Amino acid sequence: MEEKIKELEEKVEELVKEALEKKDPAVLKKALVCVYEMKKLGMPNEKLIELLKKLVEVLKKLALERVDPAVLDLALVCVYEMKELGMPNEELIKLLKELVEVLRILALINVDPAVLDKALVCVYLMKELGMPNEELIKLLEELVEVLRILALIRVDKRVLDKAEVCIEEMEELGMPEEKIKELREELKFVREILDKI
Amino acid sequence: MEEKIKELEEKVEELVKEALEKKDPAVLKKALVCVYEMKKLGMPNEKLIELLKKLVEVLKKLALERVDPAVLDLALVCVYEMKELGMPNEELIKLLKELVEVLRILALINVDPAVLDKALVCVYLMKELGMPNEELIKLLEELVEVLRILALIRVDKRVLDKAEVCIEEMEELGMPEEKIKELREELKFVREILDKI
Amino acid sequence: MEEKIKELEEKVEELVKEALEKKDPAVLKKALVCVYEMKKLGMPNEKLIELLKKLVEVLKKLALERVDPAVLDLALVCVYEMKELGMPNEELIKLLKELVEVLRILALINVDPAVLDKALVCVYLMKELGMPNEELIKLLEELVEVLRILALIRVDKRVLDKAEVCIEEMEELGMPEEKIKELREELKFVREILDKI
Amino acid sequence: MEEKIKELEEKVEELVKEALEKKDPAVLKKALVCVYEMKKLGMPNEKLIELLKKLVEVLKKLALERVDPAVLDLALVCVYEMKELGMPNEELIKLLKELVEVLRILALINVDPAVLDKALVCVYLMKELGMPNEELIKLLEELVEVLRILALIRVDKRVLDKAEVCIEEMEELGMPEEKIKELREELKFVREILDKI
Amino acid sequence: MEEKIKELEEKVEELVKEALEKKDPAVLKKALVCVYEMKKLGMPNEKLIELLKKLVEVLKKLALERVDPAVLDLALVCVYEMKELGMPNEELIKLLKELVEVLRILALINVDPAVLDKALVCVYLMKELGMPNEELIKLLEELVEVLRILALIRVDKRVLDKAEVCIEEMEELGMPEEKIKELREELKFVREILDKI
Amino acid sequence: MEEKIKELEEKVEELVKEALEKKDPAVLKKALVCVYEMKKLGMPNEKLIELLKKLVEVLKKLALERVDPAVLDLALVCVYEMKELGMPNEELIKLLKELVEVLRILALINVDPAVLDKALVCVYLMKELGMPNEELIKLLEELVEVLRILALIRVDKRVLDKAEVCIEEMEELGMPEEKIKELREELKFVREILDKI
Repeated sequence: MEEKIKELEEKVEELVKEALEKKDPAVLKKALVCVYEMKKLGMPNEKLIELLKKLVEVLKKLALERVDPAVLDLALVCVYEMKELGMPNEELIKLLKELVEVLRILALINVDPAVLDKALVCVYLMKELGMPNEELIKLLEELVEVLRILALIRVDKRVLDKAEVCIEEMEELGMPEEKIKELREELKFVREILDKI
Repeated sequence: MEEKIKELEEKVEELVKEALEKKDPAVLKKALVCVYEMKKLGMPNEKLIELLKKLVEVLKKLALERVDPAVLDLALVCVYEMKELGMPNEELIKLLKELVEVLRILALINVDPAVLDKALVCVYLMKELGMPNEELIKLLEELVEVLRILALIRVDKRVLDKAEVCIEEMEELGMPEEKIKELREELKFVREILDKI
Repeated sequence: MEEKIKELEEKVEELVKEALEKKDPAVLKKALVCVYEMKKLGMPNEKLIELLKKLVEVLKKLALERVDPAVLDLALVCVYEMKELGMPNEELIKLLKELVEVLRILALINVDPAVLDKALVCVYLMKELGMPNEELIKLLEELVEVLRILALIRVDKRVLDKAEVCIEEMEELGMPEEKIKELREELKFVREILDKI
Repeated sequence: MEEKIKELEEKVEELVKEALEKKDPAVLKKALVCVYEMKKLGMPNEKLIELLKKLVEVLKKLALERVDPAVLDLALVCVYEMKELGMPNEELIKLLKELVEVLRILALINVDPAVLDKALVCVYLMKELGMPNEELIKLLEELVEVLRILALIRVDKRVLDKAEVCIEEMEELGMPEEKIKELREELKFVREILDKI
Repeated sequence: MEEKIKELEEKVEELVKEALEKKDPAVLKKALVCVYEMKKLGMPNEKLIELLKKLVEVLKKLALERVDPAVLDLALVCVYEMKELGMPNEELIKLLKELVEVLRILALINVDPAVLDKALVCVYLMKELGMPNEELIKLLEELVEVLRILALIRVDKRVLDKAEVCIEEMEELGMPEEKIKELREELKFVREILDKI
Repeated sequence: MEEKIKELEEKVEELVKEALEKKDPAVLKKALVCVYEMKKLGMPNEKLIELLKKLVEVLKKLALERVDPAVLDLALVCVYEMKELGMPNEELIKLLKELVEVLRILALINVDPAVLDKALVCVYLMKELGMPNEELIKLLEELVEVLRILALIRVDKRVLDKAEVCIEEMEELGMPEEKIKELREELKFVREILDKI
């Protein structure tokens, strides 16, 4: 067995090197096939976690350097693979904070609200795993920001309701109602412009 | 007769050797046409079964080494051809276990729930052919898992209802009610997340 | 006159030789135009029937060596041309029995139920022309087989209703009710699986 | 003036020779643009009629030698241009018989019922201009045949209703009622088949 | 500043000479951008009207020498630009007569009614700018002609109602009622044929 | 830190230099990624505002020299980046006047009503930032003009309703009614033309 495992690590290594030059996730799909083969053979769970890291920490670069959200969907399923292998909860929370930030930047520059839905499900996953409350308030305020901006750049009334649901999450978590009211006013102001269109 | 049969075997052989380098099921389609011609020519039923194994096995490799679902549809047909030629029930249950265990990995890595329906069809086929109750529950737990994951990776409420249906098949198959309620609570949690959207 | 007739036979045979190498029906479409021109010139009706055979018996080979079913639509039209020219009803039934077989192999290998409707139309045309009942039972049984298999590969409830209609044709031919009940049981079993989906 | 007129005739000639080698109506669209300039320059109306004839009698060759219907739409336009220029009624009736007599063979070989509507329009145009009554009935019987054949090759009930309306034109034009009942029986037979589908 | 002004005239010249040989309007879009820059630089209004004439009198020639309608949309815009800069009403009416004629020819040679709406808009614009009722009637009779022809060639009931509205404009402009009755009879004859569809 | 900041400034400016020659926004998207990296590295706010200016003042020239509107969407995002980053309100009003003054040309030369919505939201942003009444009213008259022109160049009722809403913004913001009544009469004339269609 261990010969194949080393050869599959070599495939993952060769494919990382090639993928960074080709800028395409298909090269890393082959690498995940090899990761799942190593898992099927049986391998140290920590080595499988670090192999998964050695892909997540390359998928970000690929997703940025060729602006594309779909590359991150493959990354997200590998986060649940590290969950199932027993990566520590603090490390999951670290990784998820980090991936939320590449969604946040990519959703802005590509001008697309649908990509933010990944961020919302990741924020609820960190609510499940127990990230500190002020840090949820931060990512919800931030994602309310990118929803607000995209609702102005592209005309669609629905985008503001998602932000209002995220305001109710900050209300449910507890925050000074002065901030809540400020945010509400901004969203209803943007609605009063989209009402015209 | 026998010369055409041998020349059709030689065609299957060379088409297989081409297909693995070419990476396309279009090559294997002509090989399967030639398998049907050898059926019409009355080649021995066991030889057809073995040639069909020596296409199912190549379809698995092709489907993995360039990821899409469609290649497997030929394998699903060829399983019923082996049923009809009289391959033993134990060998059908073997290949159906094995092929479900390629649907599962490809559904994850390509991020698509639609392929999972074929796995459910194959589960009910192994129910028809008499797989043991625990082993049916095992694939139903697994496919409930890949449904749960794709219901988180993309927003669509319907995916969880198919999972709920499959939990009720494990209930029909006598799974412990404590495990049923654990699984249910997870799916209702994912529905409460999708209710936001 | 006869110079144009020979030149059209030359066009037909040289385009046949070309088409087999190029693998496309568009080469034969020009030959079929040249066949209609030979009809317009009053070429003997038997010579025209034989020229139509010399296309039908090449259309099937093209339609196997590449898998697309649209090539057969010319064959179907040319069967009615031989009907109009007065080819014997027994020989129509022979050509139709032959053509119905290529429809089966493309339905299966292309994994597509929509082509089978053409087989149902041809079964009813042999009902019109007077095939012996037990041979309709064969084709009807076998076609409900391909319908049953594609209802498992491709998930759509409607396919089984065509199969029920074709069981009612076997019941209209008076086939023993033991077979009807077996076929029905297998179909409501497949419906009960598709009811899940 | 006459220099431009002759250079436009030369353009028509050069474009006709080019079109027949290139096999594309866009070369002839250019020639018709030039004919419309020659028409605005007020050259002899009979020369314009013969120039339009020398495009109609090349559009048909193009439309056969590669099969698509849209080439004929130019021809049908130029028929009304020749009507307006005052071409004798028997030439219109002759050319329109000829175009009906290309719509048939192209509608058959492309297996497309939708083109036949242009034929029915040209039938009613020859009803306006007058034709010997049995010749309308011949073209209506023929088009009722291509409608019947395409109602078998394409599964769609609607095609038989157009044919029924056309039978009622043969009824209005007074072919004997036994022949009408033969046509009707054949069409309700095809409807009883398409009722299954 | 005058250096940029003459350089923008030279850019118009260069891009015109390129466009007219290359045959694509995208080259003239840049020349118009340079015209709008010269307007912003306060180039004299009559020079700008002549520069605009020196593009309209090339858009038409491009739009004939390869046949598509969209090239004329620029010209329709630039006419209102010339209106704003103070082109004489007689120059507008002349030029709009000229452009309406290229819509009329292009609507025949390419089998499409949708372009004729732009001609109807220009008719109402010359109604606003004060063309005589008799000349409006001339264009309305012509556009009723091309509507009638396309209604027959490429069957759709709806096209004919626009022509009825345009007959009511000739009635409003004042036309001898026997002519209105002739046109109505021809148009209802065309509807009675479009009932056979 | 400062080495990465200088390298990111160099990576911006060298992509900008080639973006102008290549003529595509995908080059500048990578430069804007590197701008967000320089904010992440804490480069001083006034240098980041300068870089955002340097980028916007190249986005416009690209969006003119190739005529498509989507390039401006980045510019709108970077304007809100400068808002948040703390560029003074009067020079936001300057940049927003300047950017509206490319939409107003690009909407005409590549005929499209839909882009004007991006201008209307920027007008209401300059309302929020407090540009003077008569300067908004000028842009609203101008955009009511481009809405008027496109409502004539292509048929759609809705374009006039946006313009009516915008005229009522001028009534709210304060302008005498003779302008309102003139504008209304013109828009009602365009509705009366579109009522024909």
